[PDB]
Amino acid sequence: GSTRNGRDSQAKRLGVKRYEGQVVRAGNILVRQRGTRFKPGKNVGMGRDFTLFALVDGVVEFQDRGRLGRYVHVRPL
Amino acid sequence: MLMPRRMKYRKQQRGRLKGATKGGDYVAFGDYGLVALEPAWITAQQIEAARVAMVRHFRRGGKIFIRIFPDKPYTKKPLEVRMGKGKGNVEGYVAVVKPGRVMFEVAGVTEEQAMEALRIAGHKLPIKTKIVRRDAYDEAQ
Amino acid sequence: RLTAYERRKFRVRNRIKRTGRLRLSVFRSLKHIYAQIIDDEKGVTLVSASSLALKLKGNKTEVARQVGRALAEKALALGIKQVAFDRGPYKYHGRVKALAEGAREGGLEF
Amino acid sequence: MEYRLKAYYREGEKPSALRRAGKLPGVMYNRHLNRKVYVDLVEFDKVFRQASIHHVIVLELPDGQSLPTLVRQVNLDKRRRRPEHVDFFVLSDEPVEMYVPLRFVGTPAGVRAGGVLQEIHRDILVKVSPRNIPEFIEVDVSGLEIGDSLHASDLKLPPGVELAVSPEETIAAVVPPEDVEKLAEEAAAEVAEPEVIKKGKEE
RNA sequence: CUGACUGGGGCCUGUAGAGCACUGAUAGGGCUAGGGGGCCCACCAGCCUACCAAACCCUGUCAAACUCCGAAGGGUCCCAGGUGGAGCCUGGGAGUGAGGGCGCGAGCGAUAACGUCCGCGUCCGAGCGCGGGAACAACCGAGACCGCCAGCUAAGGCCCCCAAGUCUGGGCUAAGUGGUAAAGGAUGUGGCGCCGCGAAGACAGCCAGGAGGUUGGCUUAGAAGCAGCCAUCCUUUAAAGAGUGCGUAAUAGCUCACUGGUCGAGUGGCGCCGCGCCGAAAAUGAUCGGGGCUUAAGCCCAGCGCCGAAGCUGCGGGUCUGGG
RNA sequence: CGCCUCCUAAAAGGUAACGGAGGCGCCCAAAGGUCCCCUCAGGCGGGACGGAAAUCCGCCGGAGAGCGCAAGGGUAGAAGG
RNA sequence: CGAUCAACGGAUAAAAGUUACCCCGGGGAUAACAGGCUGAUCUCCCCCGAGCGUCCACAGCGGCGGGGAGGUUUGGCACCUCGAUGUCGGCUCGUCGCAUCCUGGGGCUGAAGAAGGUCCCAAGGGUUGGGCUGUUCGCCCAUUAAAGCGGCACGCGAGCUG
RNA sequence: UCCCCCGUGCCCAUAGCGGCGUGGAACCACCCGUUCCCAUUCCGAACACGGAAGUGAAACGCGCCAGCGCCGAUGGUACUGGGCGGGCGACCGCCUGGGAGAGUAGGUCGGUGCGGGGGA
Ligand SMILES: CC(=O)[C@H]1O[C@@H](OC2=CCC(/C=C(\C)C(=O)N[C@@H]3[C@H](O)[C@@H](O)[C@H]4OCO[C@H]4[C@@H]3O)=CC2=O)[C@@H](O)[C@@H]1O
Ligand SMILES: NC(=[NH2+])NCCC[C@H](N)C(=O)O
Ligand SMILES: [Mg+2]
Ligand SMILES: [Mg+2]
Ligand SMILES: [Mg+2]
Ligand SMILES: [Mg+2]
Ligand SMILES: [Mg+2]
Ligand SMILES: [Mg+2]
Ligand SMILES: [Mg+2]
Ligand SMILES: [Mg+2]
Ligand SMILES: [Mg+2]
Ligand SMILES: [Mg+2]
Ligand SMILES: [Mg+2]
Ligand SMILES: [Mg+2]
Ligand SMILES: [Mg+2]
Ligand SMILES: [Mg+2]
Ligand SMILES: [Mg+2]
Ligand SMILES: [Mg+2]
Ligand SMILES: [Mg+2]
Ligand SMILES: [Mg+2]
Ligand SMILES: [Mg+2]
Ligand SMILES: [Mg+2]
Ligand SMILES: [Mg+2]
Ligand SMILES: [Mg+2]
Ligand SMILES: [Mg+2]
Ligand SMILES: [Mg+2]
Ligand SMILES: [Mg+2]
Ligand SMILES: [Mg+2]
Ligand SMILES: [Mg+2]
Ligand SMILES: [Mg+2]
Ligand SMILES: [Mg+2]
Ligand SMILES: [Mg+2]
Ligand SMILES: [Mg+2]
Ligand SMILES: [Mg+2]
Ligand SMILES: [Mg+2]
Ligand SMILES: [Mg+2]
Ligand SMILES: [Mg+2]
Ligand SMILES: [Mg+2]
Ligand SMILES: [Mg+2]
Ligand SMILES: [Mg+2]
Ligand SMILES: [Mg+2]
Ligand SMILES: [Mg+2]
Ligand SMILES: [Mg+2]
Ligand SMILES: [Mg+2]
Ligand SMILES: [Mg+2]
Ligand SMILES: [Mg+2]
Ligand SMILES: [Mg+2]
Ligand SMILES: [Mg+2]
Ligand SMILES: [Mg+2]
Ligand SMILES: [Mg+2]
Ligand SMILES: [Mg+2]
Ligand SMILES: [Mg+2]
Ligand SMILES: [Mg+2]
Ligand SMILES: [Mg+2]
Ligand SMILES: [Mg+2]
Ligand SMILES: [Mg+2]
Ligand SMILES: [Mg+2]
Ligand SMILES: [Mg+2]
Ligand SMILES: [Mg+2]
Ligand SMILES: [Mg+2]
Ligand SMILES: [Mg+2]
Ligand SMILES: [Mg+2]
Ligand SMILES: [Mg+2]
Ligand SMILES: [Mg+2]
Ligand SMILES: [Mg+2]
Ligand SMILES: [Mg+2]
Ligand SMILES: [Mg+2]
Ligand SMILES: [Mg+2]
Ligand SMILES: [Mg+2]
Ligand SMILES: [Mg+2]
Ligand SMILES: [Mg+2]
Ligand SMILES: [Mg+2]
Ligand SMILES: [Mg+2]
Ligand SMILES: [Mg+2]
Ligand SMILES: [Mg+2]
Ligand SMILES: [Mg+2]
Ligand SMILES: [Mg+2]
Ligand SMILES: [Mg+2]
Ligand SMILES: [Mg+2]
Ligand SMILES: [Mg+2]
Ligand SMILES: [Mg+2]
Ligand SMILES: [Mg+2]
Ligand SMILES: [Mg+2]
Ligand SMILES: [Mg+2]
Ligand SMILES: [Mg+2]
Ligand SMILES: [Mg+2]
Ligand SMILES: [Mg+2]
Ligand SMILES: [Mg+2]
Ligand SMILES: [Mg+2]
Ligand SMILES: [Mg+2]
Ligand SMILES: [Mg+2]
Ligand SMILES: [Mg+2]
Ligand SMILES: [Mg+2]
Ligand SMILES: [Mg+2]
Ligand SMILES: [Mg+2]
Ligand SMILES: [Mg+2]
Ligand SMILES: [Mg+2]
Ligand SMILES: [Mg+2]
Ligand SMILES: [Mg+2]
Ligand SMILES: [Mg+2]
Ligand SMILES: [Mg+2]
Ligand SMILES: [Mg+2]
Ligand SMILES: [Mg+2]
Ligand SMILES: [Mg+2]
Ligand SMILES: [Mg+2]
Ligand SMILES: [Mg+2]
Ligand SMILES: [Mg+2]
Ligand SMILES: [Mg+2]
Ligand SMILES: [Mg+2]
Ligand SMILES: [Mg+2]
Ligand SMILES: [Mg+2]
Ligand SMILES: [Mg+2]
Ligand SMILES: [Mg+2]
Ligand SMILES: [Mg+2]
Ligand SMILES: [Mg+2]
Ligand SMILES: [Mg+2]
Ligand SMILES: [Mg+2]
Ligand SMILES: [Mg+2]
Ligand SMILES: [Mg+2]
Ligand SMILES: [Mg+2]
Ligand SMILES: [Mg+2]
Ligand SMILES: [Mg+2]
Ligand SMILES: [Mg+2]
Ligand SMILES: [Mg+2]
Ligand SMILES: [Mg+2]
Ligand SMILES: [Mg+2]
Ligand SMILES: [Mg+2]
Ligand SMILES: [Mg+2]
Ligand SMILES: [Mg+2]
Ligand SMILES: [Mg+2]
Ligand SMILES: [Mg+2]
Ligand SMILES: [Mg+2]
Ligand SMILES: [Mg+2]
Ligand SMILES: [Mg+2]
Ligand SMILES: [Mg+2]
Ligand SMILES: [Mg+2]
Ligand SMILES: [Mg+2]
Ligand SMILES: [Mg+2]
Ligand SMILES: [Mg+2]
Ligand SMILES: [Mg+2]
Ligand SMILES: [Mg+2]
Ligand SMILES: [Mg+2]
Ligand SMILES: [Mg+2]
Ligand SMILES: [Mg+2]
Ligand SMILES: [Mg+2]
Ligand SMILES: [Mg+2]
Ligand SMILES: [Mg+2]
Ligand SMILES: [Mg+2]
Ligand SMILES: [Mg+2]
Ligand SMILES: [Mg+2]
Ligand SMILES: [Mg+2]
Ligand SMILES: [Mg+2]
Ligand SMILES: [Mg+2]
Ligand SMILES: [Mg+2]
Ligand SMILES: [Mg+2]
Ligand SMILES: [Mg+2]
Ligand SMILES: [Mg+2]
Ligand SMILES: [Mg+2]
Ligand SMILES: [Mg+2]
Ligand SMILES: [Mg+2]
Ligand SMILES: [Mg+2]
Ligand SMILES: [Mg+2]
Ligand SMILES: [Mg+2]
Ligand SMILES: [Mg+2]
Ligand SMILES: [Mg+2]
Ligand SMILES: [Mg+2]
Ligand SMILES: [Mg+2]
Ligand SMILES: [Mg+2]
Ligand SMILES: [Mg+2]
Ligand SMILES: [Mg+2]
Ligand SMILES: [Mg+2]
Ligand SMILES: [Mg+2]
Ligand SMILES: [Mg+2]
Ligand SMILES: [Mg+2]
Ligand SMILES: [Mg+2]
Ligand SMILES: [Mg+2]
Ligand SMILES: [Mg+2]
Ligand SMILES: [Mg+2]
Ligand SMILES: [Mg+2]
Ligand SMILES: [Mg+2]
Ligand SMILES: [Mg+2]
Ligand SMILES: [Mg+2]
Ligand SMILES: [Mg+2]
Ligand SMILES: [Mg+2]
Ligand SMILES: [Mg+2]
Ligand SMILES: [Mg+2]
Ligand SMILES: [Mg+2]
Ligand SMILES: [Mg+2]
Ligand SMILES: [Mg+2]
Ligand SMILES: [Mg+2]
Ligand SMILES: [Mg+2]
Ligand SMILES: [Mg+2]
Ligand SMILES: [Mg+2]
Ligand SMILES: [Mg+2]
Ligand SMILES: [Mg+2]
Ligand SMILES: [Mg+2]
Ligand SMILES: [Mg+2]
Ligand SMILES: [Mg+2]
Ligand SMILES: [Mg+2]
Ligand SMILES: [Mg+2]
Ligand SMILES: [Mg+2]
Ligand SMILES: [Mg+2]
Ligand SMILES: [Mg+2]
Ligand SMILES: [Mg+2]
Ligand SMILES: [Mg+2]
Ligand SMILES: [Mg+2]
Ligand SMILES: [Mg+2]
Ligand SMILES: [Mg+2]
Ligand SMILES: [Mg+2]
Ligand SMILES: [Mg+2]
Ligand SMILES: [Mg+2]
Ligand SMILES: [Mg+2]
Ligand SMILES: [Mg+2]
Ligand SMILES: [Mg+2]
Ligand SMILES: [Mg+2]
Ligand SMILES: [Mg+2]
Ligand SMILES: [Mg+2]
Ligand SMILES: [Mg+2]
Ligand SMILES: [Mg+2]
Ligand SMILES: [Mg+2]
Ligand SMILES: [Mg+2]
Ligand SMILES: [Mg+2]
Ligand SMILES: [Mg+2]
Ligand SMILES: [Mg+2]
Ligand SMILES: [Mg+2]
Ligand SMILES: [Mg+2]
Ligand SMILES: [Mg+2]
Ligand SMILES: [Mg+2]
Ligand SMILES: [Mg+2]
Ligand SMILES: [Mg+2]
Ligand SMILES: [Mg+2]
Ligand SMILES: [Mg+2]
Ligand SMILES: [Mg+2]
Ligand SMILES: [Mg+2]
Ligand SMILES: [Mg+2]
Ligand SMILES: [Mg+2]
Ligand SMILES: [Mg+2]
Ligand SMILES: [Mg+2]
Repeated sequence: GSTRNGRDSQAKRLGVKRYEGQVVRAGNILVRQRGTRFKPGKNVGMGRDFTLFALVDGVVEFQDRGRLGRYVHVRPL
Repeated sequence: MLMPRRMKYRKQQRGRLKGATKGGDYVAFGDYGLVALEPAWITAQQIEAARVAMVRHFRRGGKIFIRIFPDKPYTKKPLEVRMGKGKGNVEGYVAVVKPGRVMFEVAGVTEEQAMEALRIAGHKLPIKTKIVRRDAYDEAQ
Repeated sequence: RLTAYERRKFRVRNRIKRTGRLRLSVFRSLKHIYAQIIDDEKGVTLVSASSLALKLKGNKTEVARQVGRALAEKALALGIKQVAFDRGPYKYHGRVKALAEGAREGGLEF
Repeated sequence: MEYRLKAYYREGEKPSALRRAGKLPGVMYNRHLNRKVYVDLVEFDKVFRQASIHHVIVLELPDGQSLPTLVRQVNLDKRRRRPEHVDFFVLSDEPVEMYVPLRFVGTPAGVRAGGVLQEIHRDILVKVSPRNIPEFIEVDVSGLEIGDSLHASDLKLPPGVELAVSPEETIAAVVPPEDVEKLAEEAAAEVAEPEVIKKGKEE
């Protein structure tokens, strides 16, 4: 009587970090994600681990472009 | 007797039994059906008992449709062990069944034969049942 | 099902538009060469130049160069200086190259 | 034949109130109209068991209209096994897809041999004119043994009616009977335990 | 003035449900590779399959680690309401880091535990203070500053113990059911639907008849309608199944479906709903809390009144906080 | 007994049990940077040795292949060659 | 740069056993007894009617399956008791339940009679002596109307034994 | 400001597959060549250059067709936030607000911005 399971890894706290309409500053992280569930749009960069982050001060805007994917933009103020 | 030929996972969590049946609620093949009136995990042994009792009543003739399949592995710990030390071992297989499911249908047989075979079959099951005949409501689904 | 032609065009152009410059798009037919400077933010063309619109003459490479100078002269007049070159499906070479070299002679900045 | 059924109009009455007053909620539609109706449940049941989705039901609306319909859909309370709602599809002069009963004439030779006639299809989907609905479509099954079959390609269709299913769709089969002589084989039968699909490095 | 909570607006989500398009499962049928088996061949082919059966399709389904779908909600930001023993910032002092019951959602367990492990909520803990629940931390009612021989209510109650109705109207139950249980069984009772069969005389009772092929066919060791089958066909008729049940080792015999006469109006079979009956055996003396209750003092539906707490109100007082 | 992936996990995040399943303790001098070009698996048909599958040709085939290794997410308008 | 400091936030640079010769501080925060909750297992009773019984499902039986009751078994759990709730068996003394061993009353029988079988009612009384073993139990000897089975902290050690 | 074509975007299949039909003046393509620039793990197929005899066969564009694919109500239901009841339980109901998925009726052989060449 013994279990060969019992393992699991720490949760990674993924997901969107700033929702549409939120005021962000340049460098603010907007999305933590595995792969390109969201794609960087206007004024949004993407780091080696697919993290989306704002390139300028402004306002977050989401856009669903169908087969082109979902995008995150930052509209400057 | 009935059980999956293969499976992705050896053991399933238990789940719930709320609600009317999800589908299988109309007669689809034969002339008469046996409908579940209450929820249960019907075992494979019970399905086979209901089946054998129906072919035994018919002796030679008719056709039995079994419309439930036991794909759910049933687990039990070895006798006298304490709680813990992992999930029990698979000891059998059950078909989840909720009120309104047509478990069995029969065809190619007289009304008296079907009413009686389905009645005996019902006595082998751990739930209340009801015998039904194909309607236009069935045909419209 | 996309062609190697369409993938090439999508590939080089996605990279261009990511930089956010007004893009110098070049279409090369068997006979002619065409250019237009496009604002992808508004989806609007700012200025054009064609061998067909200029009814230009002989050698395709020397024609392409001259429509490049032609696009530049009209571009600077509107205030356009910096631009990103969009070879689309074509190699940076020959007629396309000539049009690029002709646009640079007119002071288009790229 | 051709049946008649009184219907009535409804607006804001909650369906549960109508059903507790013994009325059956329904809807009435085609490309031109869409109206919320109800029919007396006891009366509707008398017609529907005769006229299935096969035969025309003419609704006598209280405004004096009389519309010819097919029942397009019957929603059943899965628990109580009772109708809870009806779609009446109001017919036009144009053709229509619909289900025509099958009549299995003849006794199969396999059925004489001990077999069972499995009536896989009891109706058949068909484009036809409303002025043109046959009462049924006869099929000869007297030549089927165990285990032969018939398909919708073998269907002799009356005038003006055309298949709306793949002619390879099977419609009847004569299968072997249940047999006690099989039981002992099946009792002493052995079934090796289920295989679990291998995961990880083991695949 | 930023708070909990709330209104509007935007964005994020993959559960409930459902579905089968993916990953797997899956019964049957169709179609059809490959096998099995059967004819026919070793001259290498060919055909037959009520055999196992891949792929595909059709019908019908299943899944925490499946999803073509997908809510209610939840989270977050903005604008607004919100002045609260709200919120934010800095610092002083802690205690706690054994929880527990209950409701809902899961896992484990056995669709066990006053079981166990998380989640949301709640109460007890610390409200073993108060009313109800016979008694009883956490169920229902309700947050006890003090005093009153004043008033209104809450849950729960109003025949007596016991404060207030032996209150009113309609129905059900006869089991003391109410006042602990299941498959299942039943001419219990009441209310509904649905067939039929009947004054072209039904059902019940009484009255006859119920018959030749036929001691029949698989058949011998009996199988003669009624030990199992691969059968139900005639004939004389008002009517009659080579047969419902009983009987024989066989036979016969009774008697059914069955037709005629007799009376003279109902009769047989279903299905559904309400309330009851059985199924119901455990250990000191019994009992619904007791007494006792039957057009209830039980149950269902609809009402009017009252009783009922430390809740609320009236009156008087204390203290702290805020405002004068 | 630390670490990773999925589920349990109640559609934000997080969430336990000696609950259900798998993996890591490496590797790559290119398997890294950039520029340029290219597009799969699979099915059918055709082709010496050559086969279910070697390599060739044609047609269909949006992604079921591939991406060093678990699982998941992502991905050809490339992260694949 | 040197960590399977992998017990992976890593006590030392450096470490295994035994105690029935044991001791202290604590815990009913946690086991062994008994109780409790539960009832898987256990014991008993039913439903279904395959099939047995020459014939005949139900005299006596009851495939495969299905529903319960009890709380005497083995356990699960860890709720009072670890500033102590003494344990098996016997003896003594009873008392209760009834799923009845006998005696009384019955129905069915594949009941001729006699003797049985099976079920129902019934707890008033009764239910032996001995060999073996610590035994409970069980086997055996000789009888008997019968040699019942369970509960009472596996009844009873401020009653005895040990 | 209308019709055709050529570039280039946006919506993200109501835009796709398939079948048929259509167009070469213009434009586009195939085409004619491989000297030259450049090119093939072989091949001027591709990429590329110089051309202008031909053909709209291929491709592209533009039409028509609903067999497939795609979209898809209304109505009803499942489920449910909040509020209540019932059952020993497995579970079952009521109120209020919200409300699918499947399926049915039906829809669809695209719509639109900007520039350029041509036509009226
Ligand atoms: C005695 C004490 O000092 C304290 O302990 C508590 O009591 C008890 C503790 C343990 C106990 C029984 C144990 C350990 C046992 O293992 N018992 C089994 C079996 O169950 C038993 O019946 C016998 O079977 C044959 O041999 C025995 C067999 O060893 C009995 C007690 O009464 C407490 O109340 C007392 O104060
Ligand atoms: N409005 C709601 N959220 N209803 C929830 C329904 C759940 C409840 N148990 C019922 O079946 O009625
Ligand atoms: Mg292990
Ligand atoms: Mg685990
Ligand atoms: Mg670990
Ligand atoms: Mg974590
Ligand atoms: Mg965790
Ligand atoms: Mg995780
Ligand atoms: Mg997110
Ligand atoms: Mg980077
Ligand atoms: Mg990277
Ligand atoms: Mg927007
Ligand atoms: Mg934007
Ligand atoms: Mg569970
Ligand atoms: Mg079970
Ligand atoms: Mg289990
Ligand atoms: Mg143990
Ligand atoms: Mg476990
Ligand atoms: Mg288990
Ligand atoms: Mg089992
Ligand atoms: Mg079901
Ligand atoms: Mg049953
Ligand atoms: Mg369906
Ligand atoms: Mg009805
Ligand atoms: Mg404010
Ligand atoms: Mg705020
Ligand atoms: Mg706020
Ligand atoms: Mg709000
Ligand atoms: Mg679900
Ligand atoms: Mg599937
Ligand atoms: Mg489908
Ligand atoms: Mg499920
Ligand atoms: Mg499902
Ligand atoms: Mg899941
Ligand atoms: Mg799911
Ligand atoms: Mg949808
Ligand atoms: Mg929302
Ligand atoms: Mg959540
Ligand atoms: Mg919200
Ligand atoms: Mg919040
Ligand atoms: Mg919001
Ligand atoms: Mg405000
Ligand atoms: Mg406070
Ligand atoms: Mg506070
Ligand atoms: Mg303040
Ligand atoms: Mg402080
Ligand atoms: Mg202080
Ligand atoms: Mg201090
Ligand atoms: Mg502490
Ligand atoms: Mg501390
Ligand atoms: Mg601690
Ligand atoms: Mg703790
Ligand atoms: Mg604790
Ligand atoms: Mg806790
Ligand atoms: Mg704990
Ligand atoms: Mg709880
Ligand atoms: Mg809880
Ligand atoms: Mg509840
Ligand atoms: Mg529940
Ligand atoms: Mg729960
Ligand atoms: Mg869970
Ligand atoms: Mg149970
Ligand atoms: Mg607990
Ligand atoms: Mg519990
Ligand atoms: Mg639990
Ligand atoms: Mg709690
Ligand atoms: Mg405490
Ligand atoms: Mg309280
Ligand atoms: Mg409190
Ligand atoms: Mg209290
Ligand atoms: Mg208390
Ligand atoms: Mg008190
Ligand atoms: Mg109290
Ligand atoms: Mg009280
Ligand atoms: Mg009291
Ligand atoms: Mg209490
Ligand atoms: Mg308590
Ligand atoms: Mg107070
Ligand atoms: Mg009052
Ligand atoms: Mg009240
Ligand atoms: Mg009282
Ligand atoms: Mg009084
Ligand atoms: Mg009253
Ligand atoms: Mg009265
Ligand atoms: Mg009684
Ligand atoms: Mg009573
Ligand atoms: Mg009683
Ligand atoms: Mg009952
Ligand atoms: Mg019952
Ligand atoms: Mg009755
Ligand atoms: Mg009744
Ligand atoms: Mg015979
Ligand atoms: Mg005779
Ligand atoms: Mg009883
Ligand atoms: Mg009354
Ligand atoms: Mg009072
Ligand atoms: Mg008072
Ligand atoms: Mg007060
Ligand atoms: Mg005062
Ligand atoms: Mg104060
Ligand atoms: Mg850590
Ligand atoms: Mg999670
Ligand atoms: Mg989750
Ligand atoms: Mg989550
Ligand atoms: Mg966080
Ligand atoms: Mg462990
Ligand atoms: Mg490992
Ligand atoms: Mg290289
Ligand atoms: Mg290929
Ligand atoms: Mg080949
Ligand atoms: Mg060859
Ligand atoms: Mg080959
Ligand atoms: Mg892949
Ligand atoms: Mg691997
Ligand atoms: Mg070192
Ligand atoms: Mg390890
Ligand atoms: Mg450590
Ligand atoms: Mg160490
Ligand atoms: Mg480490
Ligand atoms: Mg150290
Ligand atoms: Mg050290
Ligand atoms: Mg050292
Ligand atoms: Mg050491
Ligand atoms: Mg050490
Ligand atoms: Mg030592
Ligand atoms: Mg010793
Ligand atoms: Mg020793
Ligand atoms: Mg010694
Ligand atoms: Mg000594
Ligand atoms: Mg000593
Ligand atoms: Mg010694
Ligand atoms: Mg010592
Ligand atoms: Mg000590
Ligand atoms: Mg100490
Ligand atoms: Mg001590
Ligand atoms: Mg204890
Ligand atoms: Mg501890
Ligand atoms: Mg203990
Ligand atoms: Mg203990
Ligand atoms: Mg113990
Ligand atoms: Mg123990
Ligand atoms: Mg023990
Ligand atoms: Mg004890
Ligand atoms: Mg114990
Ligand atoms: Mg005790
Ligand atoms: Mg006790
Ligand atoms: Mg208990
Ligand atoms: Mg029990
Ligand atoms: Mg029990
Ligand atoms: Mg048991
Ligand atoms: Mg019983
Ligand atoms: Mg029986
Ligand atoms: Mg026999
Ligand atoms: Mg007999
Ligand atoms: Mg028999
Ligand atoms: Mg019996
Ligand atoms: Mg048995
Ligand atoms: Mg059971
Ligand atoms: Mg049992
Ligand atoms: Mg006990
Ligand atoms: Mg006990
Ligand atoms: Mg235990
Ligand atoms: Mg115990
Ligand atoms: Mg234990
Ligand atoms: Mg304990
Ligand atoms: Mg304890
Ligand atoms: Mg505990
Ligand atoms: Mg103790
Ligand atoms: Mg003391
Ligand atoms: Mg003491
Ligand atoms: Mg003491
Ligand atoms: Mg013992
Ligand atoms: Mg005794
Ligand atoms: Mg008795
Ligand atoms: Mg006696
Ligand atoms: Mg006697
Ligand atoms: Mg006698
Ligand atoms: Mg005798
Ligand atoms: Mg005798
Ligand atoms: Mg007797
Ligand atoms: Mg009896
Ligand atoms: Mg009796
Ligand atoms: Mg007695
Ligand atoms: Mg006595
Ligand atoms: Mg006695
Ligand atoms: Mg002696
Ligand atoms: Mg002696
Ligand atoms: Mg002795
Ligand atoms: Mg002895
Ligand atoms: Mg001795
Ligand atoms: Mg012994
Ligand atoms: Mg022996
Ligand atoms: Mg004697
Ligand atoms: Mg005797
Ligand atoms: Mg003796
Ligand atoms: Mg005892
Ligand atoms: Mg005991
Ligand atoms: Mg014991
Ligand atoms: Mg004792
Ligand atoms: Mg004893
Ligand atoms: Mg004692
Ligand atoms: Mg002593
Ligand atoms: Mg003793
Ligand atoms: Mg004593
Ligand atoms: Mg004592
Ligand atoms: Mg004493
Ligand atoms: Mg004592
Ligand atoms: Mg002694
Ligand atoms: Mg001794
Ligand atoms: Mg265009
Ligand atoms: Mg635009
Ligand atoms: Mg086309
Ligand atoms: Mg043409
Ligand atoms: Mg064309
Ligand atoms: Mg031309
Ligand atoms: Mg021409
Ligand atoms: Mg050369
Ligand atoms: Mg040259
Ligand atoms: Mg060439
Ligand atoms: Mg070319
Ligand atoms: Mg030329
Ligand atoms: Mg053409
Ligand atoms: Mg092209
Ligand atoms: Mg059209
Ligand atoms: Mg959509
Ligand atoms: Mg739809
Ligand atoms: Mg709707
Ligand atoms: Mg609710
Ligand atoms: Mg509901
Ligand atoms: Mg609602
Ligand atoms: Mg609503
Ligand atoms: Mg939904
Ligand atoms: Mg929909
Ligand atoms: Mg289309
Ligand atoms: Mg366009
Ligand atoms: Mg344009
Ligand atoms: Mg234009
Ligand atoms: Mg124009």
